[PDB]
Amino acid sequence: FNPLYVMAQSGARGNPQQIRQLCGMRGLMQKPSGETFEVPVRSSFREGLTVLEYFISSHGARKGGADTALRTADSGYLTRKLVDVAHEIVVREADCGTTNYISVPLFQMDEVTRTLRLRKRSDIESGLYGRVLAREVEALGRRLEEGRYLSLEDVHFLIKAAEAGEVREVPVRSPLTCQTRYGVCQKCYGYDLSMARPVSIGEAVGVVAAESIGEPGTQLTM
Amino acid sequence: RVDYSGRSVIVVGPQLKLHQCGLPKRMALELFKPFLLKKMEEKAFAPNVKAARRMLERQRDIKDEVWDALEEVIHGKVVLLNRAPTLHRLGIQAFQPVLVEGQSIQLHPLVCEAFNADFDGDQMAVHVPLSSFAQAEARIQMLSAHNLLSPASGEPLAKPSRDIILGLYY
Amino acid sequence: PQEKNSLKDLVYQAFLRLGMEKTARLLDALKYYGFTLSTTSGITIGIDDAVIPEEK
Amino acid sequence: KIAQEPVSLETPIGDEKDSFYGDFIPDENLPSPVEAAAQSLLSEELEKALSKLSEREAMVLKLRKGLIDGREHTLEEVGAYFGVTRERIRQIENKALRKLKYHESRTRKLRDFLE
Amino acid sequence: YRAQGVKLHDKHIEIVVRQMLKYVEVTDPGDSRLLEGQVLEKWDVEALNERLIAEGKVPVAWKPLLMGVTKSALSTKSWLSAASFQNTTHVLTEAAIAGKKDELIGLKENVILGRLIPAGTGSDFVRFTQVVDQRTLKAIEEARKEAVEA
Amino acid sequence: EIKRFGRIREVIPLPPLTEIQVESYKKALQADVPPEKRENVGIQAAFKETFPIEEGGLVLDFLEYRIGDPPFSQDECREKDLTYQAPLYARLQLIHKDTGLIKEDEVFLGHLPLMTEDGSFIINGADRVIVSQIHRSPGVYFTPDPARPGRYIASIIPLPKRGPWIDLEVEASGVVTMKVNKRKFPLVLLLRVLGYDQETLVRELSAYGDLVQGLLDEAVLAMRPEEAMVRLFTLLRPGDPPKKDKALAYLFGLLADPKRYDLGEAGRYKAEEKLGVGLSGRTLVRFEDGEFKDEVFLPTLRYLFALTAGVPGHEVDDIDHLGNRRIRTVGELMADQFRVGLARLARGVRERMVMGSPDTLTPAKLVNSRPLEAALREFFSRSQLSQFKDETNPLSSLRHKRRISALGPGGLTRERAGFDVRDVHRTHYGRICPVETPEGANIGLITSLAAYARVDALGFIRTPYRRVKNGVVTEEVVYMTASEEDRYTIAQANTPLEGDRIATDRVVARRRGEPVIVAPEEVEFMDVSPKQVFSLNTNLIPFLEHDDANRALMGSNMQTQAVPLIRAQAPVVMTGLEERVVRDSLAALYAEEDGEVVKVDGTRIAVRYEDGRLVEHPLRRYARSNQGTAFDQRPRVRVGQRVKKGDLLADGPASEEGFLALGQNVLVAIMPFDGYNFEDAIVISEELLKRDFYTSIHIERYEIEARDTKLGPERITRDIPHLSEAALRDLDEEGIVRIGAEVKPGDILVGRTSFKGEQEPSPEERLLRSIFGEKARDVKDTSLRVPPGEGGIVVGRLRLRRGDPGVELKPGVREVVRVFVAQKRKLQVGDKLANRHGNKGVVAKILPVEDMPHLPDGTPVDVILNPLGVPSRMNLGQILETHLGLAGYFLGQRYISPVFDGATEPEIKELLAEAFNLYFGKRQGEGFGVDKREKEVLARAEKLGLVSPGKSPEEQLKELFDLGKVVLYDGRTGEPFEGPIVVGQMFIMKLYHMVEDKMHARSTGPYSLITQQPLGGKAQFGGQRFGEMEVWALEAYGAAHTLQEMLTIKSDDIEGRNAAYQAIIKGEDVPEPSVPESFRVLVKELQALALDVQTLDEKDNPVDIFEGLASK
Amino acid sequence: KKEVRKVRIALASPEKIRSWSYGEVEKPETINYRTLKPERDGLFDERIFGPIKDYECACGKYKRQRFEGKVCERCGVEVTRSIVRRYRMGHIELATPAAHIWFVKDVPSKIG
Amino acid sequence: AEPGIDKLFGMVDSKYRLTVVVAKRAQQLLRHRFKNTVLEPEERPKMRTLEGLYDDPNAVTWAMKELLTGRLFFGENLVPEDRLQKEMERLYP
Ligand SMILES: [Mg+2]
Ligand SMILES: [Zn+2]
Ligand SMILES: [Zn+2]
Repeated sequence: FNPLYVMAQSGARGNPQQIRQLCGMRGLMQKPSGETFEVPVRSSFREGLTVLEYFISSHGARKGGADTALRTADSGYLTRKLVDVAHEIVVREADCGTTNYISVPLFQMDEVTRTLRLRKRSDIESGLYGRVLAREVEALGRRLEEGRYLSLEDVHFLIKAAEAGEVREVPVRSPLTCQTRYGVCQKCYGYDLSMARPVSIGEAVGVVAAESIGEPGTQLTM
Repeated sequence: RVDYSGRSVIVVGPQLKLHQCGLPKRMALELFKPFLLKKMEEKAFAPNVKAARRMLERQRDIKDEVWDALEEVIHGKVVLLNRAPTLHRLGIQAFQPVLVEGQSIQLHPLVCEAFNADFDGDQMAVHVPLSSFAQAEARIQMLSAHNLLSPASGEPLAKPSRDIILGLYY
Repeated sequence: PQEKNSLKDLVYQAFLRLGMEKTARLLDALKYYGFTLSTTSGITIGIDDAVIPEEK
Repeated sequence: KIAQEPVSLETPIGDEKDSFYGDFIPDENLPSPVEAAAQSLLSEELEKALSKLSEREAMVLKLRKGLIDGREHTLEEVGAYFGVTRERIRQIENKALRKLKYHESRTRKLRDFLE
Repeated sequence: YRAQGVKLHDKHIEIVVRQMLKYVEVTDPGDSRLLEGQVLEKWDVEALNERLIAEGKVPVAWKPLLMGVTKSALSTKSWLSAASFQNTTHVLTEAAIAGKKDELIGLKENVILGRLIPAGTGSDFVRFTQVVDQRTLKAIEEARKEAVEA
Repeated sequence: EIKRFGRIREVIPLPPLTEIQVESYKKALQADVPPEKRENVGIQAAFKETFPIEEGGLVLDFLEYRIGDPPFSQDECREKDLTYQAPLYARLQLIHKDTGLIKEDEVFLGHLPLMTEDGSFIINGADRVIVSQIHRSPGVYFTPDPARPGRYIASIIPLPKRGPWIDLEVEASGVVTMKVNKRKFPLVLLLRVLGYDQETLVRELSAYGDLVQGLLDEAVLAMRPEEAMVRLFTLLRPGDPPKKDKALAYLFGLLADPKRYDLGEAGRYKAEEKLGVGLSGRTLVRFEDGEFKDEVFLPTLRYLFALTAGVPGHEVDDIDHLGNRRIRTVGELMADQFRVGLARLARGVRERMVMGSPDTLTPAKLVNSRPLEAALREFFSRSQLSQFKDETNPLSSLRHKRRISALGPGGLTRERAGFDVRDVHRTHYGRICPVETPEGANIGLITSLAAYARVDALGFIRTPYRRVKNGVVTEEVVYMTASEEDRYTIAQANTPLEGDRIATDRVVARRRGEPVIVAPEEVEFMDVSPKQVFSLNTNLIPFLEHDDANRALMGSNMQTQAVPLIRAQAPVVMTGLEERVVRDSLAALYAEEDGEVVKVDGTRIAVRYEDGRLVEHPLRRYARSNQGTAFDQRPRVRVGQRVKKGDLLADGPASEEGFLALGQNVLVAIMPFDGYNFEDAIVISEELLKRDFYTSIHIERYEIEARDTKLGPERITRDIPHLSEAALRDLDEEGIVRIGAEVKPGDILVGRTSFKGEQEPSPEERLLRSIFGEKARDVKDTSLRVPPGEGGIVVGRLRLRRGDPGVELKPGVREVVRVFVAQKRKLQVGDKLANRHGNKGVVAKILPVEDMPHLPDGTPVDVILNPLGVPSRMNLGQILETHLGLAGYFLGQRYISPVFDGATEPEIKELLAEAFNLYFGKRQGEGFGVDKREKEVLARAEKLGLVSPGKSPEEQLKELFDLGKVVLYDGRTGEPFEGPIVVGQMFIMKLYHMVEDKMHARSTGPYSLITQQPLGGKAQFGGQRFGEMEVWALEAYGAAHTLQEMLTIKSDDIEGRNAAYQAIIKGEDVPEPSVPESFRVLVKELQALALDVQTLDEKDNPVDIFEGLASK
Repeated sequence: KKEVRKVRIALASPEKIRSWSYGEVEKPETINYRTLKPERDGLFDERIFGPIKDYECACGKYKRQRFEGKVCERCGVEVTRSIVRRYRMGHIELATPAAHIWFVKDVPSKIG
Repeated sequence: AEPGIDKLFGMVDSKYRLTVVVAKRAQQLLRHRFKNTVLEPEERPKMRTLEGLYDDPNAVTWAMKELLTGRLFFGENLVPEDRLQKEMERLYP
């Protein structure tokens, strides 16, 4: 029932490393050259840090800060670029009339780790959710229809079937294969992720895409 | 840069609902001024538009009449709230004028995560759509209450946060 | 016990099944209740609330 | 005072790279929406406050004001157009003025625009 | 993105990528007016080849040309788009030299123009939608039968 | 009662904190120093380097220079809006070589600004400060090639404007090339006139083998000095024909010239002690007997080629090392620009000689003021290093003065700064504060000087270290530079001492910033105090050891933004540096000698000193600052008590009894409250507004200018044509507002009438004019009316009219009228509050005293901060401040807890135990037991195990109390909070940002002339900028008409916004716009580029957006 | 009157430039040092670019909306809105022809 | 908020169609001063005011409830535009 642990577990506030710095050792530090220091900082914040520890940790710290700032700049950069390239992409036709598609694999392969492994659920959702089935799918004694919009439940079912090993590939209509002129069309695109239903015509998905990729642009350090 | 616009530092909205924000009184008076001129034209007190405008400009005589009239033009209409930097489309969301004392704009706690807003002195902007067409666009597809799931992810954006999680977990 | 992921799947399931308005209501309800209960809990942070393992 | 030079409109303001000197200059040459609306309401309200007069005196007034061709028709000109003497025109306009004094003393619609 | 812990759907990235490789380099122009190595859009050469097959002529062979998002957007049909982006001088020069006509298909050129944006409610699909009520509908419903009698 | 903690006792006091600016500008002036005995450095260095000049057969010369007395004092210059400056008179003797004519004659120079006692100047009636600059020290250095991984490139370099950069780089042919001013040429070709040939370059030169042959070119070695002089003059300066004398003069001015090329004295010394050689002057080469002789190039090529061989003793220099970096202080900069202007003046003199009458000319006719005047004017007004002083509080100006910037002219800029100059080097330790720095694109660039850090004559920052001999510490404190520190091994200030000598066998030490555990036998030095490792603001954070670096940074930066309060109080727990902060800030009045107070009142504190003299100290009361924060001095002394020397008389805005008072001490409860504290928002008890806590005074000043326009003269008068009686009330005589009058937004501060441009009234207009019969009169009303959102009371009154003494007003302008307006600002919803630990916040709704989480004695808390802000930002210092604040509130004493020598957990716990004994003891002394609700909370705390089971409620409440947590009752219910909640005294700060200033909205205002866009900012009554990203947002939504209104009607479209405002006024729906009107500007601009812009139609036909306008 | 669905950009011939031109600016002044009126042939000249005041000519002979489009006989100022000074373009006839620096300096130089 | 928004979404394929519909309907209502309404006195969206409970002046809301009823017909090329507006003014002064 401790406040720190509770805020951590519930997802209210704080991460294991912050709690690590607030309870256990603050860890090992990195000198400006980039090679890690030979001696640790021992005591946590609540124990208090000696002058030296604080100094080295300040090297690392300000390094981090400069990183974040330059990174917001570059985020604005990339965002504007993407917006400029994808702006013309808009839902126009309900059906562009193409038989072309892409097959999304449910299994990746860790190299030198040999055996094919089932892709983590979030990735599979990231490629399958909202998608329209290119062609018929047969798994687990049930069938999935042509031109069906896959819901979350449908994706989880396809995962269950992938574990069941009847499907290693998911045929799906994609913007990539879409024949729509100066943009993409409905079924080739998918659900409108905000409303969890088939995308409304006239939706400009290029700008939406550009922003969608753009916002995360400020969170990449590690 | 645009006419019919403003900005202020932000304050949490705990009593307020999702489709609402706390748009302050003075800011609203200046923002909606033409509408207020017409509503003062219809509702007695001054003969015409000019009398209303001259009334409002000199001598801040503001009286319950003009405030209730302000809430007469306000009702049902929504305004757009903006937080810089604008990354998502969710960086701009529709909310309602609610006349409140104090110079700070009140914002809903759930949509903060969408604007990437904390109150350290962060500031937000207010724009008012004029035409009934634009108003329709604002209340229908641009409304905060109507936008929940993240268009980027497909997982719901407007979300319980901090204290809320703490209590439900609790 | 309810937490971020659980509450999230709750909200999404509610959106997918019930509807938009019902979910807005649900959200604000969880807001009011969550806040009031957070107040009632009296959850606070002292210096000894960051307890050290004796093994350190 | 003559010797001094003009200032470059592009002269930087503050340490900011986003601002010039010239774009801080307002336009007084161009009527503001409030001003156009003000002139509109003035012309309209004056038009309605004019209509309660006799036809002739109103016509005379708007001949004097420039409400017709924009120019200013004196005395004799008005007398020449309506076929009467100029003095009569004078008395006519004075009378008009005072009648407007009454009705405006009532409605208070035109009591503004007094700046 | 997944390494960082940020989850986003593949659709967006796919759209951007399709915009990246959208260009083609011409090899053996065949019977067309094209020249070797001339760069143009996918759908354009596709259509041209369709018509050429229908016309009983030799189609145009080509190769997939993928470029960075910057140059991809820089090579776009709309000159206002490329002008507003960056490298304004080069664009404008090539543009005016060729005397290219912007058809205002994209949204941001219309944004420059201050014209109703081709997307959203301004989409040509939903913007011509008409709205009537029963009584007015019946009035104008009589309007059609009184025209033939006059 | 005030309690001190920690065992570390600083043997040396903090040196004067304003000393960098004051002393540096002192050395560059030498005012009291006689013109005879002066130091030849700074301004006199400029004089001696610009003189004598000879070029008929005139010979000038200098003699002395004289500082004038200021024509106006500080205050006068400030309220006249004139730079504070004094005339500088150079005494300069003119001679004739051939004639023998001596006309000595004094002369003028210009006006030189004087630095005040605080260390800031005044330019144009505005207090400004010149920040210290950081660049790399002069000398020569060696770094590995960016292009070639296998070798080391060489670099030679002097002071800026003192001559060009030099690079010795081996190109990969095997041949060598030199680069100065962007160009290429072999070294031998330069060895040239320096008296070297094939043999002299192969003689010693090879310990090498392979490295000798890449140097030699026989074609160049064949030709001898003046020929290859012509050659290098042909290469390096292609513009003029390759003359021999031109080559001689030019390349003499490039290198051998002591004036034109000045290599730093520090660079002279360092380069002399690096290459293993010695140097006569500061010049790269010497011009002697008509031939050039080598100084620099030979030993630096020696060291270059040696290091590249791999021979021991030679190594690559560290670029970011502070031993290779120096500080430009204010005096050196001022003298630099001074000598530039002096050079321009030299050229003026040189132009004026060759005309007129070369026989008789006084130096008065030969010399002009403007070159130096405009040079200094340009440096003080324009230059980036010169910026607006921070007057928000005393500590603001103090830190602003101690600030070190890498930016500015001669330095670096935002773009070329990577992780190189932004990072923290090993040697930043006792010199540059590792934490304090802006949280912006400027991180790592602009930093602050450390507390004990000092800048010597050579510009090298040095820091105090106590020498220790065989475990025994010496009272001798040595100031050591970066390299000097690098040589020795230094212990730590917290190392255990047993009465002046070392105790432990394992001592914490360092060799060149590398932590090492080592014995007392080999330690030659020790830190004076941990305080020297941080800046001033950082040193004001108690328990800094428990706070993360980021939030510490934020803490200091926010301490800078501090606004003074009326009741403002010094923190309960302090680090002890606050006193010296208020002292060296010079915002407080002290006793200069021993004496007695003979009077007080709020104007003059008079003291009769022991020396017999009666000296009164005038008190500044409510003086407007730069940011508007009031500067006030409240005397604390009784009449008739004898003061010591240096003793306090009157406080400052930010001072309490000689202690720094930034914010106030309030009672904080850490807990969630109804989601009002959500996201670091701050609930506040309304009680603060009752006690006038966090109430600040802000004076804003407005000015107005009566001119003579060609139309007619402007005039300040009470008479205004259409003005009603009631609006003219406080205007008493000349049309100026009286003193002590409340001014509402829209009210007239001062009246003014300017003749309108003569034009007709419109037909309708003149119809109106006739109807009311009110004479259309002449002049129109220009009067100054206080801007919206602003208002207050009138204190100050100033009128400067021309034709009157003491004031010279610019041409065309009759009189300027200026009014001080002071405002009383209580804490409002939306205002900003923060602590010393870097916890930001906005005021989110205030709460009535009725419902508050209170104590069993009925004492309500003053804030209710949110705990959720704590674990992410990782600042635990505020927690400790809250605990000690609780103990301090109860036992009624304050604390001093220095940085890194602090109070500890057991100490604080003990104080909590004592305070609890007093508190609960007083509870039972008043005849009360333990409340039932408390038994409930104690029970549920026992189940979760916050208290030991089996112990009585007294002992459990005791165990809970020292934890900082007490029982709290909800003022709304009366029921206790389920869990215990930490409460106590926290030091919290009202900052600069307020809703009062930052709330603005606009409907229809002024528009720009070029394009019809509305103006920016609040001051201009501007509209909000809608960015491209926001356009992308609207497009993403798919709102077409919203985006349309944004792009047309509501922004710049003339007919659109007009017809729209018309429609809303008449109650319609706004029409569809047409032309954005900025787009038409775009079209015609494109046409100005001779590009035909055709706007076509559905069928490829011209559509003219200019309607009957440009058609022709 | 008609919709604008298309915008093109091309090279403006000298003839087109002269067609746009309401006159040549001969004299390199701006305004008189005192009267602050546009100089005779100067850059700000009303005789070509149009009047500073709506419908009011320079001399002040034709004063009203009544007269429209008629050139005044002294100043040569067209009676019309004062807004035309934003649109109407002038020109400078060059003695010896010169090149537009764009088609020269552009990365793939066009004339080159 | 705007109740029935889910059903409103269900009424049309693309949302922007709905937005266009509500916009134009609110336009008609503002034009004719709420006399072209298909609503009934009980269904009229009443704004609460101390002076009295009046008709909500907001046309958007009116259009929302109006389309929520279903008495409204919408579509492309439904009726000639000219005759539409013509008799639209013919019915209501
Ligand atoms: Mg913030
Ligand atoms: Zn498709
Ligand atoms: Zn004329």
